[PDB]
Amino acid sequence: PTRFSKTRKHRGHVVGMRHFHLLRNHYWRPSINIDKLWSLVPSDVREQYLSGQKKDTAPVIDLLSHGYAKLLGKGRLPEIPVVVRARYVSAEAERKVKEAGGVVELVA
Amino acid sequence: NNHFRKHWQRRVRCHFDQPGKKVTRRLARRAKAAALAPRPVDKLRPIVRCPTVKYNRRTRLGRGFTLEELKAAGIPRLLAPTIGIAVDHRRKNLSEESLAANVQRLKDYKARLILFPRKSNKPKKADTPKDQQTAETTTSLRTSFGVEQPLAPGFTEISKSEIPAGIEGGAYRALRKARSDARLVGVREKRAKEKAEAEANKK
RNA sequence: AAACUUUCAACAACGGAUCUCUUGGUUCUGGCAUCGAUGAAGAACGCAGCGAAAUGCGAUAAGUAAUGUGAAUUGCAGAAUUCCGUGAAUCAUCGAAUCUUUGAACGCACAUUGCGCCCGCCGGUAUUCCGGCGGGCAUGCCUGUUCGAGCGUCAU
RNA sequence: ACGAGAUUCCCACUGUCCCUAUCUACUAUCUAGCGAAACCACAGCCAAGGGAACGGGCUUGGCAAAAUCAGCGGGGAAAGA
RNA sequence: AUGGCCAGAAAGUGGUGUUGACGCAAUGUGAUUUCUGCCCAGUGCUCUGAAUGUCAAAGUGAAGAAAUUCAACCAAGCGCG
RNA sequence: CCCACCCAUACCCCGCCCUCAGGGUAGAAACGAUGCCCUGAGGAGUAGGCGGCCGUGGAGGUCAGUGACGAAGCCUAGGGCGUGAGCCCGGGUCGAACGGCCUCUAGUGCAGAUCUUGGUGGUAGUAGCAAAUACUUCAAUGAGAACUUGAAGGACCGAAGUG
RNA sequence: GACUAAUCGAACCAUCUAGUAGCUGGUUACCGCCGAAGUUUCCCUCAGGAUAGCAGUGUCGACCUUCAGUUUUAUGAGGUAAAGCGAAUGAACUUUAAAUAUGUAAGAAGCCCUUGUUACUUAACUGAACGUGGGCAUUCGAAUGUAUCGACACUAGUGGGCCAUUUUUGGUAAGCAGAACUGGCGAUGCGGGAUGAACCGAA
RNA sequence: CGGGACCGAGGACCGCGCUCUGCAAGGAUGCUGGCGUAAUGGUCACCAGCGACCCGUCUUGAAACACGGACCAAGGAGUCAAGGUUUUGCGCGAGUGUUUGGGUGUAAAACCCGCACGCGUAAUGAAAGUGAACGUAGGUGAGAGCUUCGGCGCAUCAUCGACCGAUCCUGAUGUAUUCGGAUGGAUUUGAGUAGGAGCGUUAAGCCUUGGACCCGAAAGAUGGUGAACUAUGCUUGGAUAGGGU
RNA sequence: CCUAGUAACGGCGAGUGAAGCGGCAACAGCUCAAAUUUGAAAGCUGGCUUCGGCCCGCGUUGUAAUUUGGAGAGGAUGCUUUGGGCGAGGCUCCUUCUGAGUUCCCUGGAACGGGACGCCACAGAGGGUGAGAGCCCCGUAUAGUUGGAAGCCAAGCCUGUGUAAAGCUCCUUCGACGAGUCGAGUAGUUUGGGAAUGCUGCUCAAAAUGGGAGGUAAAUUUCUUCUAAAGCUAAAUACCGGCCAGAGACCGAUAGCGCACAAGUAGAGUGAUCGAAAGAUGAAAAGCACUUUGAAAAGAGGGUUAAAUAGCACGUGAAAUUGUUGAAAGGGAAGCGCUUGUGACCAGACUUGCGCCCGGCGGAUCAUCCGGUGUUCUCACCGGUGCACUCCGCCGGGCUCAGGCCAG
Repeated sequence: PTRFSKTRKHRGHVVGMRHFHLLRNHYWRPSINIDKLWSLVPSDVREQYLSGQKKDTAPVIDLLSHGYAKLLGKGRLPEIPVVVRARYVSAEAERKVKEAGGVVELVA
Repeated sequence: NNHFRKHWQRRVRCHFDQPGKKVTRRLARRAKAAALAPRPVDKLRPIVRCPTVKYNRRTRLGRGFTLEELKAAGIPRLLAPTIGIAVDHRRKNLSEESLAANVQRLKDYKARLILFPRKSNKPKKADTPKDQQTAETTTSLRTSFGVEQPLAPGFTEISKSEIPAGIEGGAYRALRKARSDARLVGVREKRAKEKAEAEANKK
């Protein structure tokens, strides 16, 4: 607003390579760490798994349906087996998943 | 980064007519619906998968059904656009899954279709009889025949006994091996010719 | 002391500020597609009982016909209107008309109200002369008709 | 030869002076009528001092009496400066 | 004169030109009288006289699988005389 | 060398204003707590920085707002409030609208720009109104006659003319 | 370089066009709270730049540690005055020691002791560096003062000006010209020097 | 022990005290007179004593010079948009943003809807690519607050460590025997991780680009209009006593 | 909208800058050339018509049917499809018509103002009428309701049926597909495509699973996508021109368009062009009869008006500047600050309040008790009770206190 300006108060006193035809869809691959992996599970079902009422069932999580292509390995996982379907995975992420007792499957 | 070094004030576009244009579009849609009653306002569209690896996880509506899809569904290509089915001749079916899904879509539409006779005093064999001509109808094929499951289900429960063993050696090592083989496909085949030629020479 | 100059006040001047107004601008939004050789846009010259302009109109000239409304117009003059009506009006609508000289402007020209040609009709004694009136006479191109030209190709 | 080209001198001639004087007409003047413009911070007497070499206003003195008319060209104004 | 000097965006375009060396065009000097300090050869003016020395494009040859590279030949002018 | 005296916005004491700082204020008889009470210190200012308030045109809400028994505007050697910008009232004039409070909004505040438009002064009843030889008498007309007319006189253009 | 409609070393008209200027002129109410600045250091200078410094608003941090254009003490520079040479020796002699201002240091965040390593050094486990553990709170180890803290953020002007005292370096016939500190002024009223940028008193 | 001047802030009590029926002790009362209106007070005009340059603007250090100002009324100059950055307020929060669009409407308002998308949630490398826990998300010294009084220790700072990507060196088990790159090192690097802080919006300050606070230049360019003046030329007209040689 | 100020281009850097995907608005598809109808040019312009047709011609150097790459042609095969004519009803555009006070009083020149009593409202938008009007007038809201024309949509219903055309399924075979064009070099220009862009000119100049593209030059071997050099087509999109309409936190006559007015007018310029100033009496002209003085303009009386302090110089009527009247000052400037004084002119303040003691009046909304009601649940109000030594007003006296200005 004009009435709040200082001017009303001051009235009276004055490298590397080139890539031709770059397509970002080639390099689209969003990543998620393992400490946010359980957040993809719905909240009630996730709370049942974390409490331990499901001792004979293993959740299958599709990262491509949630919008992620790569599973990264920052954080730690609980001792619950999880099936992870991902296009890419890091070595530490797969190691931590196998320590938790699951398996990382590769999809396209 | 201000691109104001041209004569920008001569082609500034404002949008004060946005609600008026919405009103005009709604009036045009109502007029189109009244002219097209009792047919739906839009045509039936197939379900297709988006190109590129960024968007190949999602399906959407395409332009029109393929000729092979119409032939498998039993609808002739000259009848199809006259009963509200969009037809595309450029698109082909490279796999059986999309073809079967669109054939099932066409069969559901044909089962729910009511075909009035051209002459009311002389109904035909392919024409819907008058005692089944009355029902509750729809006027939005984009709503009644939308993409029900655009993305794959992101969560699935399986028993702990049926957990797969996975790829031997690890998924990371499998990806690295695949990349290495893709990079070394040519050199190994070249040394394959070299070994074959050496064996033929010194057999 | 007065006059004069200056200061203050009241009233009167000069001038057109202020306030209020607003048949006007400015901006936005919605709707529509319709100029012209069947002569446009523009220009000129005229037209009212009494007008110079604006407005409207074209020698049928502030206008004609037709439809509707239904008693005016108004500055003066003068007439109304069988008011129980083919009907006032500077009224409205508008499908029928009129539409001067020009202008893409079209017989040739135009710094001229200049000069022609073709075909009819009428009047003056008029087969010959004179006058008036009416209808026409641009260019490029298309389709067709008709009249032609050329050892260009042939038949005979 | 010719030249509204530049220069020096001689004779004649004279108000250029020496040395100024006088006359006429039209103004200027006064009246009747009519009637602008330039310019204008405010104003107009001087002397000495007012560090920046400038005073019109300040300081200290001289002084200093209404309202005016014709002239004048020292300042101050005034040169499409 | 299939020319010179000009002009035009171009033109089946225009002028000089209804012209032809006692002519046309461009310069310099500027009536008449006087008048060419003496001699060259550095700059310049012009000689198709021999050279390929410089040597563009097009064209020619070689290498390679080709892109490409390397060679000669190389107009005028310049260079030499 | 000595005594007395003069006075600066300097120093001392007191009052009042503002700013800053330090305290108090609820089993609320309790307060524009964004208030009030108590105590101390300080006060120049260009460039520059910051805060609060005043005013103008318009908008939402509100004041059960003002008004032909007189709105707005204007004039006033008439008064009141505020440090101030300003606000309010009296009197005269006048004729149709206008204001207070909280928010919103801006084409929002002038002494200058050899500004811009319009209006008006001093100069000032002043400079001038002096080229082209020149006017005069009687009568008439008329409210009024140097510059209208008729007559009577005097002159000028001077035939490359004032034809 | 004359004329081409009062316009000519390139006419007039409209438009691009509200062309550009670093140069000139102007830039609109009040009160309150703060409040400045002229080689510090780097860059090739003029037709040059940044930058230090000095300021205001906000905040936040335990606004915690206290620090200080000052004196004293210890020790430097100035040993220079001075006293004596019945002390030695002879400003250059010394037992002792000037005035003016001036450098460094004056604690628990400190002082040592001990143990090792050293890639430092030393003839050297020797000094010292780095760690380790311990002793020192019995006074926290001069004076005076202390609404004086610290760190960010954002914003602004000025950053090779004038005058004066002192010190120092050069000079001129005489004038003077550089630096270093400090004070005043540009930004400032009051009292007195009759008067006034640079004087005195006092803000 | 006298003589004089100026001042009277506060507004029940409380306190320190004393000379203690009370008081000069945390700020003036008591008595009396005149008048009760222009008498006090105020405004305007004028005289008197003292005091007092004409305003901007510009310049440098400052004056002087210079430039503008005859007078009055009305306009009249840091605005708007886009994109940044810091701070204030607000909503939600590992998310956030309805308004391109759709629905709806009492119709440019308001209300409702969601896919995609933007920014954030991961970085580093020229790229291929790879990708953030040894530990109660570490040790030491501080540190508000709390404490069962032994300590626990927010934010933040210093310091030593740990992890991820880039660079260089070695090259393990294995093997398309030449692929793969484990492990151990060493330098810097990155607003990297190490118990998310962002997204939208409001207000203010500053840039950055646009005419960009307002008024101006000699200019440059595009397209048009003029030989009624004047210059030259062409066609067709007109005009110029009397003497001397 | 997003991609995205990104890929990319750029002296000495100022700067420039797309596209694919994704979401949405809107959706719509087709026509030729290249074939022999060859058992019949089946096609068409024009002229004359008795409206049956008949002629003059165009055209075989190709007018109809058929085919257009999604295919198609030929076969096989067995099923389906079709032409006309009414049409209820609906929509669009002009047309007739629509609710309620001029009730009473006051001010006023005039109520449309104030007060009272009503009424209408799917209408309290706007305007006019002598001042702010829902009900005075035009309109405004809503359903409809009169009359008329031209179109479009359309539920249904009558009839002909297969000479002909058309669709579906399968297939040995066939399956024509655009040339100075594509492409290459070079030049200019352009682009983010200054290695990957497009356009044009000159030169060269194609091919038949061929050709183009696949954003780094080239060769070889593959692969993926379309099918150029012929053509048509609504919608979503733009809109400082035109026509009709509705609006605004815009401007309110130096503003807003140059123009609210006989404005692109008057006027200037040879011309191209340039280009203003200027709105408001009053509700109604009721715009001053008549008398008188003047040559006249006008003046003065006297009317008109609610007002002439509104006189076609016209609403309001500032300032600069001027005239008169009144007051004052003035020995080569005025103007301003502090403080008196004089003259002129003013605003306040004050006029008495409160509390007692007597006397005289007028009344019982004194205290207690009972009932009802409300509340803060113990405080109140209301109705009966007071019978005048108790409460409340009024008037005469007296006393105390507080009251204005200047002073001792």
